Amino acid sequence: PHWLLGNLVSDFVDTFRPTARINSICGRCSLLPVVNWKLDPATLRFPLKGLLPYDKDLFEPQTALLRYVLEQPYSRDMVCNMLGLNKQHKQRCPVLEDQLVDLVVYAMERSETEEKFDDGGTSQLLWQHLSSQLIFFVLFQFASFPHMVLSLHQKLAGRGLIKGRDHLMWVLLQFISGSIQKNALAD
Amino acid sequence: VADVVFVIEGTANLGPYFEELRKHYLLPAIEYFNGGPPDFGGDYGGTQYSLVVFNTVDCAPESYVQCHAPTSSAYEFVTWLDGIKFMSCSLIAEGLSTALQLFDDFKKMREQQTHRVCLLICNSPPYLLPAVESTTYSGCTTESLVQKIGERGIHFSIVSPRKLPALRLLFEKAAPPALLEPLQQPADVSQD
Amino acid sequence: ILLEGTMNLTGEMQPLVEQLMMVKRMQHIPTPLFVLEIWKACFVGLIESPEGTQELKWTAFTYLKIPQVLVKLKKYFHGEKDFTEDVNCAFEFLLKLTPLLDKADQRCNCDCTNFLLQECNKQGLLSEVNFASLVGKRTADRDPQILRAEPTVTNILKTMDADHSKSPEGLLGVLGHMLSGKSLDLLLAAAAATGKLKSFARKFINLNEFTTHGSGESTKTASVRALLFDISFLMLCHVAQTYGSEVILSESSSGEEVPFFETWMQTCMPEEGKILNPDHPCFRPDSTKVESLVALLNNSKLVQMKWHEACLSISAAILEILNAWENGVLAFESIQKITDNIKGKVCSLAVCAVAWLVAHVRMLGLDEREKSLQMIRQLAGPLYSENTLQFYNERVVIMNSILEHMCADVLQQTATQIKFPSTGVDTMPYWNLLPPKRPIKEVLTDIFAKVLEKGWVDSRSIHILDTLLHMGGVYWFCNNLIKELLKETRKEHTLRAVQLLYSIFCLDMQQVTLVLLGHILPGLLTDSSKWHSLMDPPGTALAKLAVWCALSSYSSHKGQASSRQKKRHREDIEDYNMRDPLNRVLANLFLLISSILGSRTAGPHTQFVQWFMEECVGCLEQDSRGSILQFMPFTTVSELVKVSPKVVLAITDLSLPLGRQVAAKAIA
Amino acid sequence: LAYVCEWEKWAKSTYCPSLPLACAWSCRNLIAFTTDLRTHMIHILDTEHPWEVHSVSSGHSEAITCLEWDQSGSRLLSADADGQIKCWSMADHLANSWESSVGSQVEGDPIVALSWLHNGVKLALHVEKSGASSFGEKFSRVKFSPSLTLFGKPMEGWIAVTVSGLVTVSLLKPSGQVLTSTESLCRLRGRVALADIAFTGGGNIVVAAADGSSASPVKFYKVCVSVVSEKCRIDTEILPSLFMRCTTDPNRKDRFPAITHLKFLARDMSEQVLLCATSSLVECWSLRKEGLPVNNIFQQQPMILKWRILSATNDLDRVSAVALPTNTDLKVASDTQFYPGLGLALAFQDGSVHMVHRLSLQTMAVFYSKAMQLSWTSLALVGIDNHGKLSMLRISPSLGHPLEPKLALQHLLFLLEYCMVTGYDWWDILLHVQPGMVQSLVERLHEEYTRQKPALQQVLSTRILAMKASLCKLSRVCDYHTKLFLMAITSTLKSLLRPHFLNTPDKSPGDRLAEICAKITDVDIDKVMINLKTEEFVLDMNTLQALQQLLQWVGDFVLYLLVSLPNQGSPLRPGHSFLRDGTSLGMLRELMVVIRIWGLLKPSCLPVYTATSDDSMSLLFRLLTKLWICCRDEGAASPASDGLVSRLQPKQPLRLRFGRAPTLPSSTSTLQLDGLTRAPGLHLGAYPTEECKACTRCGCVTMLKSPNKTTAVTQWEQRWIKNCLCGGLWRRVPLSCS
Repeated sequence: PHWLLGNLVSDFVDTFRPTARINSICGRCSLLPVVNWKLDPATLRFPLKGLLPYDKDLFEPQTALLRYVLEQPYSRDMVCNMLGLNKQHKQRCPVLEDQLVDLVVYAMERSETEEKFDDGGTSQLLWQHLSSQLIFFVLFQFASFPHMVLSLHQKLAGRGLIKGRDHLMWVLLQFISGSIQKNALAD
Repeated sequence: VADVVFVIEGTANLGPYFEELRKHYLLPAIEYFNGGPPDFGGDYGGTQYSLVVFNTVDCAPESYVQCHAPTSSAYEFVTWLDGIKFMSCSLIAEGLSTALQLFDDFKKMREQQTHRVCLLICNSPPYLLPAVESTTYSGCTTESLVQKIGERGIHFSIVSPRKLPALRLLFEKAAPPALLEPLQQPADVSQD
Repeated sequence: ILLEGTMNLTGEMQPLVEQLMMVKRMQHIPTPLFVLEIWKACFVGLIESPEGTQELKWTAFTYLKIPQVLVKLKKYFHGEKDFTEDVNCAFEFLLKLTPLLDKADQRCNCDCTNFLLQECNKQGLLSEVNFASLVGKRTADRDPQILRAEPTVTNILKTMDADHSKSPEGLLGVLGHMLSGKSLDLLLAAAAATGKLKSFARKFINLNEFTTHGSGESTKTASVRALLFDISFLMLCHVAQTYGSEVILSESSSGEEVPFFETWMQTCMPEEGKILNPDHPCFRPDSTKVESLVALLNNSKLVQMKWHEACLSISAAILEILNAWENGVLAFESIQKITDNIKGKVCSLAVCAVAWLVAHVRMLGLDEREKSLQMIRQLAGPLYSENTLQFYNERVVIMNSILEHMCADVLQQTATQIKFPSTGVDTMPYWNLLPPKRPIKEVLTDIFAKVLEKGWVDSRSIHILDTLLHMGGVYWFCNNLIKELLKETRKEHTLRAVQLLYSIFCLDMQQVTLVLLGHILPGLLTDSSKWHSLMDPPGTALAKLAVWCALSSYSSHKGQASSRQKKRHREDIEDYNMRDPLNRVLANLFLLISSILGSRTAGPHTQFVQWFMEECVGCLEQDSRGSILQFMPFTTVSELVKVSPKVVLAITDLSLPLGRQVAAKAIA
Repeated sequence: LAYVCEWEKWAKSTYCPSLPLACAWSCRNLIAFTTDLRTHMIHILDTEHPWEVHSVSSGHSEAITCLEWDQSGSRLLSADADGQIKCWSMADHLANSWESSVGSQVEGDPIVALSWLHNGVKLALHVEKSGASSFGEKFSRVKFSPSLTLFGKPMEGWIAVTVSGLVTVSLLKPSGQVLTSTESLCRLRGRVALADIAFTGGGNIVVAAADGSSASPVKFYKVCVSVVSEKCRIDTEILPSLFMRCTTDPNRKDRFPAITHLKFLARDMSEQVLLCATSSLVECWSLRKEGLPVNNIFQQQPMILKWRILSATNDLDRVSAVALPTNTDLKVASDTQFYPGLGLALAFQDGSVHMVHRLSLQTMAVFYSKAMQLSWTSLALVGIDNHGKLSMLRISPSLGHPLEPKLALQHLLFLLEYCMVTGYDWWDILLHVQPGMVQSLVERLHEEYTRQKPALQQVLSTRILAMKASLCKLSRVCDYHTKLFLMAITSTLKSLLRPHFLNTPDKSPGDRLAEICAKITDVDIDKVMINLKTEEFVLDMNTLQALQQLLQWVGDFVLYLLVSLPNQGSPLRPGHSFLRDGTSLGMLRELMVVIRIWGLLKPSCLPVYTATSDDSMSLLFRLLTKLWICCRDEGAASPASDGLVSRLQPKQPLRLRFGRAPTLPSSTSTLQLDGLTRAPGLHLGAYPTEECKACTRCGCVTMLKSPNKTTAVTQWEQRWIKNCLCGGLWRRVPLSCS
């Protein structure tokens, strides 16, 4: 706030911090075993406490929440009760899309951690359907497709997406096969 | 197929004339050598081509050449068409030696031979009368011509403007078939 | 306390009490909460960071810090709650948080009995009249809830090693020192209690020097003497590799003598020390240089226990590495000769090996032939299958291996993965631990973002920051730290972060604070960008840190951290009591204070110096000392009237006649 | 003595303790002035009229270092590397307008400039002596390949290693601005505080130094830059380490050096110097291959890089920048020639600069009364030594200390020819002997232009004309200077007008035909036009481009040439001009006949500009040819032509431009300037009373508008975007119309 006023407003919000803290719960690690409300944001910010709570642990979006949500099938209901409602007219590609790109970016490590010991166990045998349903979530979200290109930019950082070329090609093929005819060619 | 090479020199002489030169001669370089008006994947198979640009040695403090077109994916060349630089003789031989060494490197490592052809473009009647005091080449423009045509079977060509330079007479040393007799008033030929 | 314990557990007789008094009186000073904080400190460590001998150092530091706070309570204050009932409610508050002792038991496995034992030991001079009852009542909660706990054995061996022998007589018990060295290195823990560290090291070095005595006559007698001297030399080398700074300090603290400390001090250190390898060690002992190697290859006689050229054996190793790789006279026959040369009681062998590792890392390094050669060659793997007169081919061998591992560690790190010849239990806990493929722009997240919520110093981060400072520069250090600090916008977090920032500055506090002030504060009040930056309420505690570090700097606190001793070499006029650096530093501070008070422009820096003057409420202070030499600031005090009892206090600079006059002026 | 600069509303910021400063430029426009007076912006100014100072705000803090790569506009912009290489070329070279070359340096201080373009040039002067070498045996050229010589294409960038970190610098930008960052923390561990050496024999860059005399490891990391595309996989080959000799010296071990720099040739030179307070020990080391003397020490790969010492020197000194930045060869037995090479300079922060010849360190001049470097091989320096709020001054630049006029002029001509062949700006005039010998100099120039050319002068004439002009500038013969300037402008005008022959295909070319047009009839150009040809000369219906710009210009020039003839007894031995060439007059005749053809085609011809065209250029051309037969070749000047030209018609205007440059004769005589506040006292016309447009200032006379309001005259604009003849000094003089 304005540099004219002294430390009075700072001490004010300080001495009222315990009031909001009385309404705090915890660090909000994760609460989402749903297979179908609480823990449901609107745009990167779920809470409602009108006072001034503590640092970004309550301000920053619960990215871990989205990461844990997208790791399971039938996750459509989560984002649906969150933001999915007439997506063809409302879901104009919010920022959360890039989030799953990070998930796809994590897919790189799925092929970078010794390629899961060169497909030692069922790691890839599960990641296949994981990325399958991940691309399945892409229904009205291909807008700002350069995010995937930014993913390529994100793939340039470290350049650990070498072995992931096959899997990334596979998921992009699922995507394009799902949207081959009706979609525009240049897109 | 899809093999070309550009060498622009007439900056000060064909500054404004370059637009008409492109509209009349540079269009078939893509319309014929490709499907039509050009975003495509870029590979090293040989379908790609090169483009070299050279300036006047006089209006240049220390820099000589700025050649940049290894592959260009057949579209990046279309990107930097208007991205040329401007600057009386020109001494273009030092720039023709650049294309010489470039096609030498091509034949050395990029040999999968698609007999890549090369075309020169000038507006001033240049001549590097001093053929000495250079870096890695000590030949004249006629020696370079007979080396790039006679010794190397690379198809050489020079597209002159409506005027009559001396290269139209220097063409007589083009031993390989260049097909530079008829002028490209119709769509340009792959061998000018 | 965390930083001090993690940096120098020795050579801390009583500067830490001075810094404690400083931070106490120059802050809110609740004695009960004070001892609560210090106890939470001495117990928050020892559990999370250490894994091996670092835990021994931790418990030794705790049991040295408790007499420190004891004598603090004895000498500091007397006349109001004389450290009797405050200690009672302190230990009660301690007993309140049971998970503390729960984690203590999870770590030490005997924290109940060891806790009671350390309590009754500290009660040697602490108060226990009506106090042990509450401790027992608390400890009775874990009745359900063990070969030998470390705290009790340290407390027991404390006096046993203090009055160890007190008489290094001739032909003393070699078996006694043998049993002392074969067991756990509790002597390091005893020296860490600072009770005899310097004195113990001095007597040890004296015994080591006496055990040379040139040569001997009897075969078995000279053999035993050489074995004992080599064991003692290796023990001294271990004491150096553990801390060194205090060891090398006590080696040449005072006196008038010149023994062979070069081979004992200039062997290795956390620095290069290798450019001088052609200068100092490369002597010319042409007599018996290679003849000693031939005699060692033959006899694996060794009766000549003149281990003075033993450090000079780098000269023989010259021709060794020559005929081995340079001249190529032998491939492994020379290796066999060197192996026979490093047979039992091979003490300086590790020294020459580290010296030649330094010579090779100073060499091309791209060859790496001699590097891996000396690595696999000087390895203590072979447990002396032959009749090597070592007698401790297991304990002494493992200690020699861990010594060679400790030194030249980062040197071998320069090459690829070394053969790893140590094969111990736990390696060095502290290390570089820096992401190579990552810039230094990391303290914001890996350090500052954590401590933003982490109300401690996180000893891992302690060593990380310590290594980061001497690897960079204090200027950009403080500049980056302050720049990242000016985004809190939460006064509680601001105060937390600024207190931690003052904390980290230790071991370099004087020069760090001086450069910080003299570089930021002029810029912090002269540029519009810095104006808008310091325009935040977080900026209030910046001057709080300023006055807090200024007094500690003006105090006669040496703080000679050997980790930063070699780095403290500058030259600056500071663009100007006496002609002292901190003196004219504070003088320039006063000048900038007056200038920021300049009229015709009321910027946020005006409020900044206003908060600074508000924070000048302190005791035994030096802010605007007002000395009779050239101290002008007092006049600027009149301008502060434009901004009261605080004026009456600040004007009270030195109770001078002119001081009284300006005090009266301000009084109206 | 002179060269008085100052500052208007700045100071030393007494509240601020200090700040290290720097400035360096290889080509012209030397000044950078990394200094925070009263952090702050960056400065730019040329050696000519330095008072016209320019500056531009930076995009960082504390402004650690900055350095250029080529003669073109490029700076470094350290402190996290924001504002890297970006040419300006917009209106002039006095406005940064930095492009997006921002290297991804997070919390770093990049201090290094690399990605070199070509092979250097040597100085085989004494082995040549300019006898008959024809500039070949004098300026040798080593044949090797610089780094990243990928694609024979020297890509440009700044792949380096910063000062704060020890990892890498990236974002080399050949036409694409590719970041291509990497990670190599100089063998996975280290700290540094020194600057970088440019390059070794092969393609490598090696530098490391951390603490000083106490801790003195000098590590080195051989590197290979260009391996893969779209990425950098720089290597970290450990090289032998080094130190400072002072560590073993029992005199004092408290040195702690802070410079440890060395020249660009990492062959045998290592110039680590001590930086005590309290001491100054300079040291030249060895970099050659050697072998260890490991033999005879017992019964009984030798090549080991043991970088030993070569020489040392113990004195007192504080700071310095460079010793001799261009470079001569070896086996130099030319002690008789005292060229400015193989030297060194030290600076006293509280004092002056001492220059001493290296490898002997015997004695030299003292130069009595935040480091300063040299301009070029010539003895030229700048006074950025800041004892507070101090500007820059000048000192004795005399490279040749003994008195030897013949040898002095020999060295002068050698350095001038080296500058010309390098295509650099020439500023050795500050070392000139008394201006009377200047003639002899330009005399030798003509020999160098003709005798030992041998045929290169065909392309060097344009540059050497302005060269010798600016040479005779600082000399009583300024009329010769402006005459040479007019010769230059007319020559380039003719050379740009000639290629306009867009003729139909004929038996010969228009160039050689217009050249042979000189061998034509005596008079009546209206007959010469039908003698040669009149049809194939039209090229555009919108030919109305030279009338308002060039036709009046050439007409005024030729008319002044006419009226100059009766001015034989002028206050000058050659008066205003010579008119003794004829060849230039032949070009003028070609111009007048072609514009006659133009008037026949386009009625927007060149009038007589006053009245009474009864056209009138006929008698003009007649008298020009009359003096032509007196000025073709091997002929003297005539008396009838005198009477014919003496009288004047009602068609004779005046007030010609005479494109020239303002003077700067401040050798040791006089300079009326300060740090700022220039006190006031064109080719395509556009020279009104007071400028009301962009009016892009230039080197000598142009000051032409930036847009020029052109429609098809773009040939001139596209021709003068780069430097001009005596027109590399493209200034941004404001439109302070009055």
